Amino acid sequence: AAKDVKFGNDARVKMLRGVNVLADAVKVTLGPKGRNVVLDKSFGAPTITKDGVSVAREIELEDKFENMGAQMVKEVASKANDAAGDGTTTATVLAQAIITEGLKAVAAGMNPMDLKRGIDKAVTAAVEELKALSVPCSDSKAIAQVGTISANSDETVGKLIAEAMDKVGKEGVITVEDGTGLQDELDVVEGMQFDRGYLSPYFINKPETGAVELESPFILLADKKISNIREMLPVLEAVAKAGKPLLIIAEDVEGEALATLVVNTMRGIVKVAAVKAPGFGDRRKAMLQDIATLTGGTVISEEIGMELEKATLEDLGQAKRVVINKDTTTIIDGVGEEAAIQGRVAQIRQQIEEATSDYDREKLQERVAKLAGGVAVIKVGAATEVEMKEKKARVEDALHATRAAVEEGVVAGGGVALIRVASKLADLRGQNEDQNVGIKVALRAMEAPLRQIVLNCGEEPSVVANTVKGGDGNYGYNAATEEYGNMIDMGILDPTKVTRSALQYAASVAGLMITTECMVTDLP
Amino acid sequence: AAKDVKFGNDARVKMLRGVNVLADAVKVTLGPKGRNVVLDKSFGAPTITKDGVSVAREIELEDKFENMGAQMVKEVASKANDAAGDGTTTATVLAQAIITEGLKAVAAGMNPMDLKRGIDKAVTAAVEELKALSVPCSDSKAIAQVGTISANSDETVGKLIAEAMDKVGKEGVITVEDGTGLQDELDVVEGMQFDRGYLSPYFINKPETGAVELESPFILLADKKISNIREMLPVLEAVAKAGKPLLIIAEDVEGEALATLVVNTMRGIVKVAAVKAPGFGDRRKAMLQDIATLTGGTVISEEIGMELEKATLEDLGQAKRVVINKDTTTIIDGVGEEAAIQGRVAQIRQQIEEATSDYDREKLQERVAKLAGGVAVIKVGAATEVEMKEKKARVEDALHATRAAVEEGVVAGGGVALIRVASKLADLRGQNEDQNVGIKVALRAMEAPLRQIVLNCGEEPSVVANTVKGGDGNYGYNAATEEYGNMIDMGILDPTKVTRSALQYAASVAGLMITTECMVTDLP
Amino acid sequence: RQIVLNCGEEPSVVANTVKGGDGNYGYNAATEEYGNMIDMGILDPTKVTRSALQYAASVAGLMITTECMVTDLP
Ligand SMILES: Nc1ncnc2c1ncn2[C@@H]1O[C@H](COP(=O)(O)OP(=O)(O)O)[C@@H](O)[C@H]1O
Ligand SMILES: Nc1ncnc2c1ncn2[C@@H]1O[C@H](COP(=O)(O)OP(=O)(O)O)[C@@H](O)[C@H]1O
Ligand SMILES: [Mg+2]
Ligand SMILES: [Mg+2]
Repeated sequence: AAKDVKFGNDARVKMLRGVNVLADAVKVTLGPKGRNVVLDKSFGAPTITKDGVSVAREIELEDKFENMGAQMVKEVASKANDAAGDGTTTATVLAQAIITEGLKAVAAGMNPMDLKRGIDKAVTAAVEELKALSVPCSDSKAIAQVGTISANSDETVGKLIAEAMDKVGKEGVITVEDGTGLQDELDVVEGMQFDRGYLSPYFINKPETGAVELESPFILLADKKISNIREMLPVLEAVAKAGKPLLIIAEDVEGEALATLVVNTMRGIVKVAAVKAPGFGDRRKAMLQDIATLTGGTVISEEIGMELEKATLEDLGQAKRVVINKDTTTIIDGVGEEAAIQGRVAQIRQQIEEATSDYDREKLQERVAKLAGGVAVIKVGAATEVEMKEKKARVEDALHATRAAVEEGVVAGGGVALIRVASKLADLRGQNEDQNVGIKVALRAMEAPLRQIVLNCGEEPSVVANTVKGGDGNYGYNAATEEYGNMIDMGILDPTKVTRSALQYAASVAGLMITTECMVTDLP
Repeated sequence: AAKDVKFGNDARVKMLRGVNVLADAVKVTLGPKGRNVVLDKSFGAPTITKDGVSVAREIELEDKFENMGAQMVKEVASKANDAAGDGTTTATVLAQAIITEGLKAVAAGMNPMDLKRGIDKAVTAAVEELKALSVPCSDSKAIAQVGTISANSDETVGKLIAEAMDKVGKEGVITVEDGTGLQDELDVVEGMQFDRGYLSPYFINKPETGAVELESPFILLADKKISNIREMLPVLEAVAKAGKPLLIIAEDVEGEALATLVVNTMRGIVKVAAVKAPGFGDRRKAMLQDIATLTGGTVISEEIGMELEKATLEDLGQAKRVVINKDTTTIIDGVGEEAAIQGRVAQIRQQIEEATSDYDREKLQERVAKLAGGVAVIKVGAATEVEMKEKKARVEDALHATRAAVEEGVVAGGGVALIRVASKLADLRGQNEDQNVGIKVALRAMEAPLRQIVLNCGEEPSVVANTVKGGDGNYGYNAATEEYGNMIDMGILDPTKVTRSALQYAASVAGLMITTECMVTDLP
Repeated sequence: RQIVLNCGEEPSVVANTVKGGDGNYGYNAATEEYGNMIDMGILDPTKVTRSALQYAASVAGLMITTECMVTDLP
């Protein structure tokens, strides 16, 4: 359509005004004395949020030129959100500081590209320093402290995650779900569980548990449909003659087959449970091989050329116990050899390192976890749904932070870590004066998260900043108790991944915005 | 679209204005001197309501920022409505009081999050105190008193429910329906009744009752269709030879089968009634097993491998009498063993405790009630439909209150109970001054339901509040007779569930609203 | 109630206490205290109170029974 072009300072002023609008909404949610932002949803009740990425996504400014600036800073919150779950507000606050100070240098006549080169040079140097200050976190105490800080000082959320990471293991996956009651709960399942029910209720040999339990069973894994008992016969003769209970895995079971199985179980000839294969296509086939590796069995398929009629009792895996519900199937403790399990785990794990789809990478993480370790779900307890949504976001942020803390270690929280790295990098210079100004613009911006937390508390940011900078190592301000002290001892610990990610993403988006000469946008 | 962002006090003032608009409409309907609210319906006549949840749902404020506040307080009325049917006005009145007082503390410079932590601490402590003051209600007198208070001082509604709960039993379900006439009626059915009619009118052996009655019959339960008499023959020979009347249950009956049955009954060979199975799918199958457990019979199905042709007279259950209409089927007094009935009831009852769908939980409640106890329907009598709708809402509220009263006991009504708990909790303090202010904001809000009932009466709320607080135990004001006295003796009793639910839901929604810093909403 | 409202206290509680009290018991807004008003020194002439009530009622009566008002056009 018709395009209106604005040039020079006029474009930059409108661009900054939009950045300032989005940043101001995100800024109010920083630190513990930070307040919530309410986002109207067109259908349903308004959502009260303290997560910056949610606030940033919703805000679209009406003015065309101003909106373009707001959309560009929305990228830092989203990118930080994706790479490491928390750090979305710190990233936006750092980005706003670099743009505001950088625009002043452009007004002073500094070459914008030279400033961008200096800001990148300072950003790279700070990342190396943050790696040096990083201290590895593996102890439960540190995991609980990072969880509590990520959940806005919620100790219960921190300890629940520390306990869960305890039981599930490094391979194990922890998940967040809406809770049944006011109280938070943690459910951990070890062994092979998957979300498929009993085919008929007639198999129920524990009607007081509402379920089927089978003691030391053989397990049969079949490709395609079980069309008839006519395929099944020699295996049925063999298993019955041996005497053990049995679990039938197949992609479906036909009426003749299911009805005959019910007649045999009911009248006592063979003790048999029948369940459906999990998911669809290639991942169903893959998970069936993983189930076979766990049981120490063979997958019967047409591709390998295995008739169901030519299977024997050597070709069935085994487990210590199996338990099955109307929704869920679970297997306790395989006969599969541990070395074979680890070879198959190593295969699956190597494909995680190749996983372009993050959504499917999670599904690969579940397959490793079911084979080795356990999957836990955290019930999020709230009186009302509005409280449930904010409750879950805090729990999710804590799980994301705890995972990053194990991966890259921990550094002092409260923005003390960035104040420390800027102090170390003071002499870092650049080829030209404009690069030197760019290095300083980035160094001054690093103080902005600390100042904003203190401003949200109601303390004057300048006085606290100077005291913290004067102090050395982990000396910092506890915003909650409004007292100075050692941050790591006080328990204000934040991951080195979230701190580094926020700096890198903020610098990237900010450097491009300072260089902008003209803005082209559709006519109002 | 374009979003307008308001920050700080400007956002909170607009947010409070919306809360005040919704609350004011709900407030007029509190207590016995409370007046009705009329809600225009776009098609049909306007609805006159005294239930707050209905008024809250309809109100949507035109101003975008104000509407967001109104939508958020609509949650407390709806949530209280769902968990326990009554208490929707008390919840909204408490929520408005906490928000108005809490916003003043935020204006005084109190940390909003610290206030929320204190309000939650006071809310938890009060709930424990309300459990202590709770006195269990099981006597008919108390059940009638809670029913009368819930129906806005309607004694007839209270006694009808006391009598109904009497006959149906704890397992029994009481239901509310539009009444045939000006007078309210109560119909209680014991035994196995279900809503399916006679297949043909030719079976009518009582044409002066318009119906079929069969004395000491065998009952046959079949899966699928009865296709032919060719399946039926050996059972028909056996039953006729034995000589007893018979009731045929199946999912359908084909023309050849139905016509042959009519020929046999008409000409006197066998006395047989035929009826269709209730509902569809799995719950039809489940209810057919429950019917078999009651009759002391066997369900004939393909899954168990039971041919209709291979059934015998040992495989049929029996009842003392059966009676059937054009709409409804009812069975009087089974031959099924009581211990087997209780085992099957225990199975069904255990699945109630697992029931995620509340709608289907009610359907599980009916199945327990048909097997043990009875289902009653209360006819709601009114001259006009407008009066019918308000009449039924009061009857429904009384049934919800009576159910809660048996479950969690009763405490003094009129808001005297909350005044009492606040007085006990006066010393409860918090870690910081802001938490202490938050505890007091909640303690002062607890007086608001008592004050609003008195204000609706036209009495000045302040004077009565002070007299009630000065009095001890159940000393309280009877708003109707405008006289002070013992509330439990006066008969103003309300459930401990409804009182506790109103406090918990109000505190949850209110605490989040006080913390709001900014509001983002679509441009007008 | 207006004397009490202007001083920032609750009109209803003070009005009830004075109403319940006997004779000159009343609330001195200045000292924020209730006492015998004659002793406390808050004395007003009888004519002042009688005249106020009589004149106020007269305007109220004319007010209630006014059936027309004629004014010049804006
Ligand atoms: N009690 C505290 N005292 C000082 N700093 C804190 C405290 N709690 C959290 N912080 C720090 O404030 C920041 C938390 O910001 P937050 O509100 O969680 O959003 P985001 O991390 O996305 O910026 C982190 O740097 C954290 O270490
Ligand atoms: N005659 C009465 N005297 C004093 N309090 C009463 C009387 N009747 C009902 N109440 C109390 O007023 C409240 C009833 O409010 P209601 O109009 O039924 O709507 P809701 O319960 O949803 O707030 C209860 O606390 C009840 O105990
Ligand atoms: Mg965070
Ligand atoms: Mg009510």
